[PDB]
Amino acid sequence: FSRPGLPVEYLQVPSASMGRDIKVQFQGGGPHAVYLLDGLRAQDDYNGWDINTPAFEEYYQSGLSVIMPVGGQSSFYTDWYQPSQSNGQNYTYKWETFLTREMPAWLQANKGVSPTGNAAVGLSMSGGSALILAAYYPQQFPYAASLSGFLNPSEGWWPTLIGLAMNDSGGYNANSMWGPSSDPAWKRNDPMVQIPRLVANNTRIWVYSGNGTPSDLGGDNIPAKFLEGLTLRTNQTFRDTYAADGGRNGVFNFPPNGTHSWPYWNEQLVAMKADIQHVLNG
Repeated sequence: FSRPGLPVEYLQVPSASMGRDIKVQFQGGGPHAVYLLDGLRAQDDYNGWDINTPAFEEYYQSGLSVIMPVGGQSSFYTDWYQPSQSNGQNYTYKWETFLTREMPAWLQANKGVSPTGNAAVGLSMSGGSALILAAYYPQQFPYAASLSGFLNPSEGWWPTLIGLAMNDSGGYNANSMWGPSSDPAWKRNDPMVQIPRLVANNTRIWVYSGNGTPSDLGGDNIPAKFLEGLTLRTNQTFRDTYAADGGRNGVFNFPPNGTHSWPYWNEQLVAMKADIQHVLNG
């Protein structure tokens, strides 16, 4: 429940690549849009942003549309190698294809939403996704925000931790997604590795990380709050590497009282609104 009178819609958008309809929550308001990507435990009824935050209310009459894709638990909003090998998934996740081709084509044709000049905003699994979308689709996403994202997924223990978190969230298999940790797909989808693309594209990036407890990150099966701490440290390394590589269009927010939780992710979504407005609409 939120503010009465919001013109929020839900849509059924066919995905040819996944052979099914993808539900999408939507609020109009302008030709450019904020894509609000969900976390590891994404449900099939509503996007976590609508469940847990007043995102639609906060961006109402902002001059921006809001797009909340629904579904894709543990998908990393990526195109997988194969159907998840364990939990009986009967198709291959193709969420990069959906977000960069199928969905923007549908929204353009039916509503006049621009496929270019948008923002991607993600958290947990989709924080990295948002930066990867900006790295490889800069005309679509000149703005990307990562809130408690896993920003060096190919490094050290990260492939192991991501595998653990995915198995704990619906029994999904990281091997089916990007292959063994040595597979090129891990580095392809590693924001840290792709920093020079973000720099050369002049992507406007907004990067947040909390720390500690409680956590909505997922990966609760990982012991000793290790994921919560490693997430922060890798985000801090990302800030430093971005600067060292010539990056000059980023904001890095690591407040010591911040948590990896919907209340802080919403606080950041509100805080970045003026930032997004100035970048996408002038």
